[PDB]
Amino acid sequence: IPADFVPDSVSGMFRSHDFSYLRLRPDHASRPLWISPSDGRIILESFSPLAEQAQDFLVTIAEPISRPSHIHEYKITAYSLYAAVSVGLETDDIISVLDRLSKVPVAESIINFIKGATISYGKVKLVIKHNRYFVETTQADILQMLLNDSVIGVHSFEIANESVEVVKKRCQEIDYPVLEEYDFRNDHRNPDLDIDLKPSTQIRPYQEKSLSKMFGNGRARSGIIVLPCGAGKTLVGITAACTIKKSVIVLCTSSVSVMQWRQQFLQWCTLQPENCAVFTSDNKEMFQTESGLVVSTYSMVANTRNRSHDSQKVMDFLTGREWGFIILDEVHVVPAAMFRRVVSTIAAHAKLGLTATLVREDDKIGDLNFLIGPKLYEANWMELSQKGHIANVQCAEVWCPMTAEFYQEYLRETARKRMLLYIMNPTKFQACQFLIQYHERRGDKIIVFSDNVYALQEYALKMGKPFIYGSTPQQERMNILQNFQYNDQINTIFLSKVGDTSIDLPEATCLIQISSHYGSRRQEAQRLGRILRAKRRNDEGFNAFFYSLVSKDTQEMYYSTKRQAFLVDQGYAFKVITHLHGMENIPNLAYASPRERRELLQEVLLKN
Amino acid sequence: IKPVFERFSSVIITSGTISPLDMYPRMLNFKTVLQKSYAMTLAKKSFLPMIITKGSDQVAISSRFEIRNDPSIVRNYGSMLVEFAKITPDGMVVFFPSYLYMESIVSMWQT
Amino acid sequence: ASLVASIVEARKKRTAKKNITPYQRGIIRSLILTLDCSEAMLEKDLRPNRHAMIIQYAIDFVHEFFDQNPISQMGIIIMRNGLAQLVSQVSGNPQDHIDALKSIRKQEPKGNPSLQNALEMARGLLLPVPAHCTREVLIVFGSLSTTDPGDIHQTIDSLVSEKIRVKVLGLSAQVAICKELCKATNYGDESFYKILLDETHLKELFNEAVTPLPVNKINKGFTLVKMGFPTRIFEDTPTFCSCHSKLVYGGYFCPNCHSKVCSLPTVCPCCDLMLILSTHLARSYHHLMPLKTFAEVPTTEKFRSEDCFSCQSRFPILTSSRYRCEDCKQEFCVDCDVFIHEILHNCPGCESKPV
Ligand SMILES: [Mg+2]
Ligand SMILES: [Zn+2]
Ligand SMILES: [Zn+2]
Ligand SMILES: [Zn+2]
Ligand SMILES: [Zn+2]
Repeated sequence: IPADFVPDSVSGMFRSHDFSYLRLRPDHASRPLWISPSDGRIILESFSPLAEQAQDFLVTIAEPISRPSHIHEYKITAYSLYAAVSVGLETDDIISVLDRLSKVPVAESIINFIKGATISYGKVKLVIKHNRYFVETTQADILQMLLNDSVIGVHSFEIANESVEVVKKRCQEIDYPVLEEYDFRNDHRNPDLDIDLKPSTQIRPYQEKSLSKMFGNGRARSGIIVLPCGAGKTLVGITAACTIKKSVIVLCTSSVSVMQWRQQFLQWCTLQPENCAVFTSDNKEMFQTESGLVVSTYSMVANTRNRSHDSQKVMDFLTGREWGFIILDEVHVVPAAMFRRVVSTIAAHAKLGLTATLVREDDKIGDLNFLIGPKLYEANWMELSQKGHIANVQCAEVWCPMTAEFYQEYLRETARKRMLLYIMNPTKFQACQFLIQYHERRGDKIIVFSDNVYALQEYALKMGKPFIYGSTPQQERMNILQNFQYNDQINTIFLSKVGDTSIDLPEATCLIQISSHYGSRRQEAQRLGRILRAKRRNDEGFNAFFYSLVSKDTQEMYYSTKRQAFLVDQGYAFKVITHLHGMENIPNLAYASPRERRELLQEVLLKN
Repeated sequence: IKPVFERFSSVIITSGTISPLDMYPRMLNFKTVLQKSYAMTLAKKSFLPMIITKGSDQVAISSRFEIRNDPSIVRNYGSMLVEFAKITPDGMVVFFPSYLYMESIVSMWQT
Repeated sequence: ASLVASIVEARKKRTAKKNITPYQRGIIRSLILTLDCSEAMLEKDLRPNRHAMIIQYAIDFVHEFFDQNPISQMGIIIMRNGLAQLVSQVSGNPQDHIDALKSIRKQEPKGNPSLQNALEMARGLLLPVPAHCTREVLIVFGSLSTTDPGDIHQTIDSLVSEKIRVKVLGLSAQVAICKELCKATNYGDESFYKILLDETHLKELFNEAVTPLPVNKINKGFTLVKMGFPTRIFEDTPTFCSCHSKLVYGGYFCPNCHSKVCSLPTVCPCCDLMLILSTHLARSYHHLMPLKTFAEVPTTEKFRSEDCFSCQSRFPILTSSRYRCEDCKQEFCVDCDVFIHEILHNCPGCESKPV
């Protein structure tokens, strides 16, 4: 507080929130920045100068809390300041630029916070010498304090691979973080891989920014890069591998993703299909070349329950290979306990994380700081939406009025079956039937998401068009997928948690949700990203269409609000629709008669 | 050129697209009294050259006979051929390096 | 530093309007706007699409043309699917063509253009037109090409022989054949093949096309024309009209053959003679009596007055915004200069100053 700040009569519910004690600079017209010192928040104008220069700086040193079109709510965090000094930035420069572009005097607490969040950058480093995690620090000053720490037990010494994760967490805790910047040009101990950036690949500007933020020194800075759906993360990883030119391993959490990234990699880089050996229960071949790649999903390394000897040979081979680069695509699942064996198993130098969503239910997402590193780059979602890099969606949330026909049983149903009982409302069937009619009238490919296989198959059967879920085999689901894509008999399909994420299905510009998870925001966000990567995200007059059929009179409204609040905060609003269109103009409605409603009620009473 | 040069002295060699000037006395044993060019003293821009190093999908293109039957390069070539045809008002010309290269690529765009 | 750019832009603008001339300009006009409604105007490339904006701009064009020059008839023929379709005969009522254009609103633009067919039947529609009427056609065009049944050059020669001019407002860029049409029809002028750069420029171009055009000395048709002022009645009884054959409370009465009509400025249906009001003929007198431009006096020199002569406001003070009417020796503000030069058509300083 640069004032006396005598408490105003209107500042009572302003519990240290009345931010008028600051002496506002007369350059408030030009400068775009406020500071909120009560919570560390930052208030940013979208209509004053210096904001274009300050936007990347605020992303680097701060995190945004909310970014609508008019005012961006940012927040300086120690995580973001560590990311800033890891990119290469410092407290004094941050304070100087902040006072240069700030309308307001710089707060003492914020000054102290940025002073504290300055790391010993360059002091603590680790290298791998023949599959050997050697902790090579620049001084014995590091060795004294680290041996002073009781966990541990120029100059380089060994720390065990499982102990590497624990000591990285510990050194982050004592705020002595390690930078992992591979000198792949200087290191020739690893086999260099003759892969070249083909002229057929040219890079987007924000992707070039993402590379150069972690290629500022020419070394590969290890961390996270968060890019939206369809941004070209495969292209970013291909460019990083082609400019590293070493043995590289990339794991993604689907065999379909294995299968698609292998073809993407052999397409847009000069690595050879001989050098790429694909590992799965389809085939477990190995490449015998000095340099190349072996791809598998996380399952064929995590599992030890039912493993083949050829799988054992392959995982032995990858254990033997000292890789120079690792990318954990869809990094939201690798910090799970059966999945965080990556450091314990794979000897790889540079650790990059590419994913769409950097959020989850628990705090395992922050473990990537001592698993792979901080966020090296992020692309602004609404900026790419207006840039056409991702889509523009007219989301329409459908508040289906609850039928008492199903509510009378739903209220007296036990808790494990209340969910399946209120998913299956005949009014919801009626609304979905007219919505499918209306969007096939508009000529849009529609994909329907249900959390339950039986509800998915019942909706699919009432449509007369097939279903795909997680228990459906891969051959049947791809047959149904190609039937939907090319065959005009299959105009719409019925997808599930194999369709929510980790697939490339951007044709469906229309999406209707009949069910979802209880409170998993990431499933809903990935379902939105399924159509955010749509091909017609660039044409004029485009708005994608998202629909959520949710039953009234429940907790499902609060559930959908919880699942949607991340997208609302992103900028993907959820508009209110209760009275739908074309109600009764549709002649023939699924379970329209009350006898039909009681029929479906006792049909689902057979299970519930 | 030796009968020409040794039969006539007042011989003028000039063109519009000769560059570099010295390469022709390099390749042919003759010398000239002065070697200079002329810049375009233009009031405003009237010619707009472009170097297309990449297709619509940021995919580069080349005329190499080995990579000649590349369907992606075909797709790019037909792509900006179509686009420039749509935006071209009056008259446009195409210059491939070789007739066989034509005949192949025109027959398969005909496909 | 924006005022220097505004000043040099105003200088480069005023270099074109330095020469103001009292050319003989056509009053008995004959304006045709043909419309193409093809696949090109289906592009949404300009918001919302080219078809919608040309519809709206044509509405405005009809209104402005009938307001400024009510002494002409207006015909519209649409172009669609390789056929040119007449939708609006030449008429004195703009409302007929307004309704026809409203029909054109809901229908769908599609097909390919044929300027040969369009201009040929425009010629045929322009055939039974009296000598004093100035036959001229506005053409809008969005294609870069034209499918045609036969030659265009015979049509060009015939149009030149029959003393009809054209002006092309192309959409995308220049088309050489349209340049040829404009040049050959327009005595070698290049001031008729115009290409917009945005929708505001299109608006300005339409406003420019509203104005009457000067005529040529060699194209001499100086004659008289018979005219008749009618008389309006306000009768108690409804009475049958001659034109639409229905009961009318009021209506003008024919000065010659004493019939009655329903609208003006119109020709008689019975004695077949044109009927107007003196307001209608005086409407173009600003075109007949143009206004000289007003000069800003320089900021360095001594000033006759420091506040505006006409609107009575203080002149603002780097440069001097005192637009002087040299015909009345009074300086004015920019607002008054705009209003007198565009909306008004007299100089009140010259009204006060006795001659
Ligand atoms: Mg699925
Ligand atoms: Zn009448
Ligand atoms: Zn009469
Ligand atoms: Zn004035
Ligand atoms: Zn005057």
